Amino acid sequence: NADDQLKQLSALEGANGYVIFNESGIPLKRHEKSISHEKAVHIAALVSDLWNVSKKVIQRDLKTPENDIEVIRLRTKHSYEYIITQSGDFTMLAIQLCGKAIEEAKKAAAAAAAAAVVQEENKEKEKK
Amino acid sequence: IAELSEHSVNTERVKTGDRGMSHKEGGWPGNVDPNEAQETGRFKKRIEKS
Repeated sequence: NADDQLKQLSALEGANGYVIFNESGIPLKRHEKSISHEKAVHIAALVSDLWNVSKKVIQRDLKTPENDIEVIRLRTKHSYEYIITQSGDFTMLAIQLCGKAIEEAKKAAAAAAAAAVVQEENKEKEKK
Repeated sequence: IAELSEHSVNTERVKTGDRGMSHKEGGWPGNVDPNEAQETGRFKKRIEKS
């Protein structure tokens, strides 16, 4: 059941990886494409500092009572997108790409497949 | 000439202890061990049990 959500996140177009953070900062589950645990430990520390600072800043720095940030989306260079949503005590980071980025990724995958096929052909030739 | 006695007094030097530690591992509970795979794996399963 829980495993299916990770598969569902991958299924959505423009999604690279999903990282989930506990209140302590331990990464519950991360995507296989992205680095597992080492990247999660590095991503969890940065998001907690950002989410905590933003949550604290909105309440006091903007002088607005009972105002809480719900979703933070950071758009950077190339196709990077990092939507952050907090549910209960768990906050996760999702990395999605634009249409051009997705096309580039598909092209790269195709190239990799072609390379693998070429290697297989070479092996067959060597066997012959 | 009065008798002379020599006494040496040195101010106490605060002790200096050299200890080296690595904070590269991410924050974890004290009971759990970050390096051990078994401690981390059991803890993650407990969190997803909600």
